Amino acid sequence: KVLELPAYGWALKNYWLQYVNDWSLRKGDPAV
Amino acid sequence: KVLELPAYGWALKNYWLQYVNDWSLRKGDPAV
Amino acid sequence: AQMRVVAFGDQTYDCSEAVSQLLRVRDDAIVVDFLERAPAVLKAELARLSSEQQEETPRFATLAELVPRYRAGTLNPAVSQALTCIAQLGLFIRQHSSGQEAYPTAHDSCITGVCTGALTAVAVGSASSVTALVPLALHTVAVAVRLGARAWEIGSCLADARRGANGRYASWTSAVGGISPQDLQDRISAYTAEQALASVSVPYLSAAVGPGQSSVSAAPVILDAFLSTLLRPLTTTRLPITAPYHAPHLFTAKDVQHVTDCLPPSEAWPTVRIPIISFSRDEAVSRGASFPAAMSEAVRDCLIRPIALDRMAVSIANHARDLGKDSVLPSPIALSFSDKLGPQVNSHLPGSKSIPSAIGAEQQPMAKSPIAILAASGRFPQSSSMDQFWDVLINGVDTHELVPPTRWNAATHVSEDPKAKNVSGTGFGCWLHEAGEFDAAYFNMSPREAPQVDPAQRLALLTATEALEQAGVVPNRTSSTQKNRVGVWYGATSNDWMETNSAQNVDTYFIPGGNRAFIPGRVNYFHKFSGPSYTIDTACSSSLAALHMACNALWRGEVDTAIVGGTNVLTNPDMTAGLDAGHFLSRSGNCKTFDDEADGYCRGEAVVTLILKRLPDAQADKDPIQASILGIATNHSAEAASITRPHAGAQQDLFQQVLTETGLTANDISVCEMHGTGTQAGDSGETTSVVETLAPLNRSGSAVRTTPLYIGAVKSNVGHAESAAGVSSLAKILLMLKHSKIPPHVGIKTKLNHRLPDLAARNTHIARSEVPWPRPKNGKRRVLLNNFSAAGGNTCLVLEDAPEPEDSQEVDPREHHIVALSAKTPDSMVNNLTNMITWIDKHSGDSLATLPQLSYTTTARRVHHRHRAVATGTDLLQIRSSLQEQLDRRVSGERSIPHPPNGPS
Amino acid sequence: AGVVPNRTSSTQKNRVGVWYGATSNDWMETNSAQNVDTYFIPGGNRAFIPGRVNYFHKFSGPSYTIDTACSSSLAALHMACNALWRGEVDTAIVGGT
Amino acid sequence: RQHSSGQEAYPTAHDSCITGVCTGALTAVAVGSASSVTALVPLALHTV
Amino acid sequence: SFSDKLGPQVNSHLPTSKSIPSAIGAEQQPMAKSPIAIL
Amino acid sequence: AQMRVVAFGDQTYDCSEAVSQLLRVRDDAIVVDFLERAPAVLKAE
Amino acid sequence: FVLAFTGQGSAFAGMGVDLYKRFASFRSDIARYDQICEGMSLPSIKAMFEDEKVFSTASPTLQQLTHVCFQMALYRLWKSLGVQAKAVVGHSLGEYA
Repeated sequence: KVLELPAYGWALKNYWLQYVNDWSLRKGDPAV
Repeated sequence: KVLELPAYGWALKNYWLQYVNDWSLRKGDPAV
Repeated sequence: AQMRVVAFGDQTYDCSEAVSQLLRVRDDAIVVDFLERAPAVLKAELARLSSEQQEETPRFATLAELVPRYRAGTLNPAVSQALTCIAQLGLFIRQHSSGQEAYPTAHDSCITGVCTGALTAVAVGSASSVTALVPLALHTVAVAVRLGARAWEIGSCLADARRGANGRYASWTSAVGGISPQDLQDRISAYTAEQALASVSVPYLSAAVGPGQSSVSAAPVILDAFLSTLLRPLTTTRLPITAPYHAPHLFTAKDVQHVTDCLPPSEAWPTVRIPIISFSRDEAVSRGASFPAAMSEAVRDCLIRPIALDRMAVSIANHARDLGKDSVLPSPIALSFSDKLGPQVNSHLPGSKSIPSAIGAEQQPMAKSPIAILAASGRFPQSSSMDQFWDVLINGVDTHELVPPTRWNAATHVSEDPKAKNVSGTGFGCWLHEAGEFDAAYFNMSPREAPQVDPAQRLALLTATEALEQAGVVPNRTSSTQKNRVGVWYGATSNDWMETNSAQNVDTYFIPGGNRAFIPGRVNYFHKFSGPSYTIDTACSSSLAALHMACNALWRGEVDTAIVGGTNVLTNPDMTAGLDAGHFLSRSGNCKTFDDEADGYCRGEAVVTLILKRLPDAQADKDPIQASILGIATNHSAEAASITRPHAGAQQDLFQQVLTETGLTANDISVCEMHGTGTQAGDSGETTSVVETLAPLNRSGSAVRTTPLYIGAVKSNVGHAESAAGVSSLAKILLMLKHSKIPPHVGIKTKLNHRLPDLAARNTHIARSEVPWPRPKNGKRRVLLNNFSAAGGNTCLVLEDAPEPEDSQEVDPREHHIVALSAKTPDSMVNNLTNMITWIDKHSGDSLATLPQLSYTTTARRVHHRHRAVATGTDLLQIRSSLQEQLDRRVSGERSIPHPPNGPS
Repeated sequence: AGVVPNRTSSTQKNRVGVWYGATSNDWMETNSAQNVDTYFIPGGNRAFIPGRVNYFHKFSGPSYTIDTACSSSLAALHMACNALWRGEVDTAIVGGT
Repeated sequence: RQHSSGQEAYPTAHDSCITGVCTGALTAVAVGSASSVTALVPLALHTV
Repeated sequence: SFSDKLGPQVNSHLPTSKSIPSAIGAEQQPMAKSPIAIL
Repeated sequence: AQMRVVAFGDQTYDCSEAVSQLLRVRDDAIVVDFLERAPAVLKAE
Repeated sequence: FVLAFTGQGSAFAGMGVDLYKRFASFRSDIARYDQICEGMSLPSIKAMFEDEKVFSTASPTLQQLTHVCFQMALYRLWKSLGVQAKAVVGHSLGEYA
């Protein structure tokens, strides 16, 4: 009988590429 | 018998939003 | 020395239910074949009718769509005739293959039929086995549709349809009682003389039933006038015959010849081997004629000859005596008033359980078999697991909040009145704050590669692996879990990571880490599943759309195990801004489902993965089963005024489609998990479709429901997960079944929406506080789940409680057991030890069978990595003491080391 | 193909489904994203590729987009053939963009 | 196939007999114990 | 195996067909496993 | 007055082609059913 | 559409033969009307549409029934082609059709 056991104890670290400089608000504008 | 006839004569016009100012090369960079 | 008589009936018998039963059949292969090809045959002849009849013929893909119109009385004579003929042949076939009934023989049985039954009788009498009967039976279907079509043509030419018919087909025949046939015939002649009726429009005696009973037919307008002259004590019972039959003044030999012209000429036509009791002819008993000649005579019984039903009883008895038989055993098939046959025929006369199938054969075909949900793991707002997700629902928590800085800066991206470009009016959402957490070592990713991978792909790997272990799936352990039998389906509408985050510095892993096809691909690659791998994009219905694709694969047999999931990770501010520019989003808060002041839906994040299997396979592997999927369907809202807005017409047709496919009714469903995106138009539209399907109202105004119906939307708690909404909704149900509760609904902030119908009158409820949802004793809870998209598509499924587990099992005589723990990292090893100890402290003294099952699970139903730990004992307490002792050594500084690579010698 | 909706049984509106293969949605990332307007989502989202076909020709059968990267169109052709084989539709529209 | 698709009447004790060698002896038992193709299937599956 | 010689061997101790066209719609094989036509 | 004998063989007969033919059968409903359930029975034993 | 039903004055021999030959529905109607007439002890009109010759010696009763059968079959033909009448007008014998 398969019992409900705790999930694997993942060794977690934060892997993230932060969105910066609010460049999405300037799409299409020139370098100014 | 279904014959192969010319396709519908579409009344075509160009609808385009041009990519400008090469802003994609600056993703993540500040305005400057 | 008994002789069975096989008697088929006419249109007077309501075959609606019998048709419904045959469509439910799935254990008899020759029946399902007959039921797939009969509509093809039916539809083929319907295309040869006149334009007038084609316009009054409904469109249908299967016979199921004809049943309701048959019951309503709006089905023309051509189809209702073929349908009765199909039901008779279908019932006979099932009785003689699935029912393992021996086929009739000329020595010990005869066949008889009245009107339409005469057609089927020819087919049965002309075959010696069920296999031979089908090809003739299909020819008989074509003859039946042509028969009703020809009588229909004469009727329309004779009399026009009346004005208040409303599509219903009027009655051409009526039963008369209290007068002898030859006396009623005289009154007819008299009535004819006084009205100066034309010879064709005259009423006529269509059948003689008994010494005082008979049946008279005529055009409806004329029949009504004549019946008005038959005063009490005479009786008048109107029959459901919608065309003239048994009329020598209307039909001729050319009409018969036309009906049977669909029978190609040949020399191999079988003859009538079994005597047919043709009691309405000169010769009561007939045999030997070829199938076409025998069929023409049968058609003649319908159009030319009157029914001598008063001779049916004695005609059968005389044949029985002719073969020295003492009694007869009636075997009626869709015969009106059939019970009276037995005594009536015998009055003229003096007067083991099925064997178990070989293992593997008892199971029904893979097509339309319950698909079992084995396990589900996911990440939801403020929830790192399914268990924490239930905390959100049962405590009525609203998880919406302003966009956190980890995604984008609301100060620059959000404005009360947005005028600058790419600025939105809302910044709300239900977010996964731990969406970046991942175990790159476990999945063989470098620290430089993991950041480039869409968190959707990462969380898909975590949830998928958790669900697999939760389901006790070990590749290649069993037949159903062979690597080449496992497929993966995911729903994903967006790829924000690749548009906003990694695009800031395109690197080497940009495509594989951002492309959606790699969402299931990485799962296939990591666990080495060589089955199919798909991503579905139907916008806000993607995950349930993928669940549909996965179920089809299982039903078709392309896979034995299916991994189904959905992902929604929001990192691109343009998507929210665009959604707000289109007015999809609520600028005040979360989805306010059913609230009078609902102003849109609130974007939500979620990742869920489930494991599916055809129920028999799930039980073969002793897998866990949380619920079973009975059906699932998809259509498109083509009839909407705008492309975006969904429309209720298409949604209801879907709800009823799945109820019919599953063989259920409104009362069988007790809960509906609606789409419910918190829109005044959407919530009122969907609510009307649900109640009209699951809580219809009587014509008097009362409730058809005997038990209450509860409706709710998960989006009021965790928002609209878009491509992951369907599975999020499904996850909620799995928890509701587990905990046997209906969680409160938090979407109603102020007042209930006024567009909704009177729910209380229909016995429908929106639970304001939690409600017990107990499983009935020896019963199941069944659910309807909806999930729609702004692109127009609609998807919904029917869910069901899991089966009752095996009662027996067995006692494990082994005194000592072994428990195995494994991990890929020293830190993960410490974690699993700790987590296993806390688990044993929770389930320490529940039962003695826990330890053998714990061993079985951790060993046979688990993969074993390089770092390993073991404990052995006779009870759970010993296992803990051992694992605790091992844990202490790990905490004291002795690190976990992987076992040598080659293994032991 | 000489298809007129509702002319024949196989061309009934409720018997026609649509499948398309698409791996990318560049327009809403580079072109329309330069000035997000009211039609941004419907015009950029892939689900609307087959959806517009369903809506314009009034086909109420299923509507799907498949993303298997460089095999999307044949994957979509595969799903459509399964629908036809199981009787879910009588006519199927399959494409790739 | 020979007795459903092939339109061949099922054997009967009056005009036919069954024989088999080694593996065929198993199949012969099933056929000889059934009177129609539909009845043969469940027996045939036990024989497998 | 070697079945052809059986006939003569057994008789040594001892001293026309056609199929009917199917009803329209039935001759075709089931829709499953049926050729999908590109129009 | 003829008696047909139904003779089944043994392993010496190469049934490979015959199996391949039966797997290509679509026109017989009772055959395809047997070939779907036979592997299930086989796999079970 | 307004449909104008003519009187018997303008009938001619062999009228409708091409219709009778090529349109199966037209032929069915005539064949049905013919059987109805014999059912009511009325002359047979089917010959008028096949032979042409008979028009010479045809009786008033046969010439009058043929006219009406012709119009009912001709009207049903146009209705089947999509012509739905806003009103009808008949001249003398044409009123019956």
